[PDB]
Amino acid sequence: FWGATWISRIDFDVDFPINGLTITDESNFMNHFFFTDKYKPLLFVDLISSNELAIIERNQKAFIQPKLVF
Amino acid sequence: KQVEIAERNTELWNLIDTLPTYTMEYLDI
Amino acid sequence: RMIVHRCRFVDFTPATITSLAFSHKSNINKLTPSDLRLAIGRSNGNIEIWNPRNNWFQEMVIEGGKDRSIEGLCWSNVNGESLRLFSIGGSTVVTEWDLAT
Amino acid sequence: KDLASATNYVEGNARVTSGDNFKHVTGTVTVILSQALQSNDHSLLETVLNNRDERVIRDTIFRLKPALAVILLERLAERIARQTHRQGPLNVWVKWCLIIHGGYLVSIPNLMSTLSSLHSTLKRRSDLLPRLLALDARLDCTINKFKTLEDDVEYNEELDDAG
Amino acid sequence: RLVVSWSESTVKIWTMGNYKLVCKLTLKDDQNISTCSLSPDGQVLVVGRPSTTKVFHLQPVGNKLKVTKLDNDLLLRTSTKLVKFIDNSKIVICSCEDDVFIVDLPQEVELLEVTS
Amino acid sequence: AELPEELLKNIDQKDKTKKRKTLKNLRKDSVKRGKFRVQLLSTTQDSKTLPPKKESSIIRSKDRWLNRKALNKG
Amino acid sequence: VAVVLELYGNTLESSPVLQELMIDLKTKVRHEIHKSKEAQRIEGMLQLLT
Amino acid sequence: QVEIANILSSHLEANSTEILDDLMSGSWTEPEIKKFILTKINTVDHLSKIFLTISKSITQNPWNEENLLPLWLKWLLTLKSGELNSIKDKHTKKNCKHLKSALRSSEEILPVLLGIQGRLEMLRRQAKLRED
RNA sequence: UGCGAAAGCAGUUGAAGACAAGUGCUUGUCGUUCGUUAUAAAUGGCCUCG
Repeated sequence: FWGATWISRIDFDVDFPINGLTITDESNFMNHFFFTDKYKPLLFVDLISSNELAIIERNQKAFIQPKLVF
Repeated sequence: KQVEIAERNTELWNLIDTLPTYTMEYLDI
Repeated sequence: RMIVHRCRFVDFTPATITSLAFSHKSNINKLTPSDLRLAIGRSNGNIEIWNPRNNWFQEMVIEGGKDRSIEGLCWSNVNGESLRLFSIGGSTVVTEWDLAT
Repeated sequence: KDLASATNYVEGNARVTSGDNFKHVTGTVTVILSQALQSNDHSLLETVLNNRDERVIRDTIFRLKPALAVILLERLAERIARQTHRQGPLNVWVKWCLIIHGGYLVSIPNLMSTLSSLHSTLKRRSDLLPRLLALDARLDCTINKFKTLEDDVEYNEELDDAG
Repeated sequence: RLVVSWSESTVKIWTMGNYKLVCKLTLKDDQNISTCSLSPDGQVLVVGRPSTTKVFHLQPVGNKLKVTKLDNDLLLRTSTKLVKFIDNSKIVICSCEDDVFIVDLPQEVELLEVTS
Repeated sequence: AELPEELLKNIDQKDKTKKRKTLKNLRKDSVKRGKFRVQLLSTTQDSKTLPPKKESSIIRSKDRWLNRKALNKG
Repeated sequence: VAVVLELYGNTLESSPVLQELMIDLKTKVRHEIHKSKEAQRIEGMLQLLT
Repeated sequence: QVEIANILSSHLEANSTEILDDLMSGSWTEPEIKKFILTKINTVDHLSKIFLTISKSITQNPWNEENLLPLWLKWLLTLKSGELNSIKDKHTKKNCKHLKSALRSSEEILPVLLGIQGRLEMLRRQAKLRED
């Protein structure tokens, strides 16, 4: 499993140990474990072979607002 | 001989004062 | 241990955001409507509709065309009617979009 | 001017000076060299100074009349002082003069007053040496470290439809 | 070992053993490409747009891919949001009007109605 | 050294812009015939599927304004 | 020169043009060392006579 | 070469006092010194031990004729300056200051000496001219 | 910090209390104290009267 900035792997044969800027969502919408965030941003992720993984990543002038340094 | 000893010493003294397009990497799981 | 081929020879560049418009008028007293959406105007003709619920997840994309851009967006929300989206493409034209298709 | 305001510093037309300022305290061109020194001809001597051949330098000063040597030393100091980038070539002239006419220079009532410009000039180059070595060492390490360290495949749909 | 990317009616395909852009495809239509699906064998590439759907056969010659546009009228007049390969020959296409059907290179598939 | 006779014998035996301009002609949708100029008619689908092309003079003006020298976008 | 050197080490690595500027800079300072070296020889020589 | 490199590697692990002698081996060459420091000095402790040993010797006799140890010091710092200052041992800092003090004096030695080197040059050359 | 020349020669950078954060324990802080000679970083730059 992977998102724009993260990749994860889960094994479905093992159960896990039990131990602000978004809507509060008070209203209804209608009416074994590997996690990595090292690679980002990700365009596409998939295997080439059993042991080969493809990670595809993304690699204008600006108004000058100087950052004072002393 | 003392010239090069001294000049050699000077260099030592001043000395002591002082992304790829494609990368191949192996993940760990 | 698996081999990672970190590839960056593929370059996909988004278009500049040109316009922004919400589908509902702000009402502090009332709760957030289920149908609230945000329209994103792009310089390459793409209109992206996003949902502010559940962090931000993107619902549906209207694909743009060659030599076509977006300069203005407005929503129409009349009670009992489907949400209607209108856009301006930098020409003597007003376009109404079928959100269904 | 506002009286609260403090007067600013202005150098104006003041004369700057340094504490070392002790003014008030075949193939040879020898004959030209003796000629220009006597007559203070800058153009004539500059041509003589243009020789970069060491063997010429020795032979010319070898035959130069010892009294004329002293004035030559004074003049090289001045020409060095105006243009320091010519330091390298002109030390050679000062060197060969010093060894050959050294015996004469010993039998002179005063040297520092008449050779003050050289001493001041030569002193300045020495004051640079300790700093440049520091620069070289820093400049040494970095290079030391860094010395060690579509149309062919194009498929156009329009042309394909055309043919 | 082919990596295929499509952006603004231009499809570029790369092979990695280290990567070489074996071929690139340029399309007429001003409409941007909605989706591209490649057959498991890789010989058949389907390029989909809302206006039309076009299928192109890819054949390797001298570390390069030769492109031929297989002609099928139904796909050309077919809008496609999503397209996928059942096998090297059969595909499933969902039309912009939500019509799911199978084409062998249309066999419509019944869909449950959704309550309003 | 003298050459091998095989070397001497075998030697003796052995001894886009137009395309681009073509596109523009295909791109050209109007040509002048004598006093006439005839115009090609575009397909109905091309208009219906996508909105009409932007006119440039209206838009290119905005872009230069945002990228003015006095701004010093640099 | 030192400050830029201490400030742009890593940049010098990926920039070949800057490296050559240092190389010729190495040679000239070495000459400037060499020019100075005689000057201390000569000035001491002058001291002998006096 | 390889044998001495392995011997020096073993002694560094063994905390042997013979480290100086291994560094003093005449078989060492400048390309080999680069290869050893880059390839074999992978632990901070080994870097500290070599620096402490070499610095102590130079501090004791900064004017030793043998250029090998100075070569070791100069290459040790250029290639491992980042690792050297990373060392937080107080004794290592103290050893540095001692090495600075001895070498600092040597820099003061040079400018008068260079004059004397010149001052003899004409005496030799002047003597040669008289012979001729 | 002491001495001295400017070069340098010697010697230091401890303990307690309180607060915050993370998880009784760990880390960091102090418009708190006792004792010893003892990086920064809120986009934030200087008027006008010819």
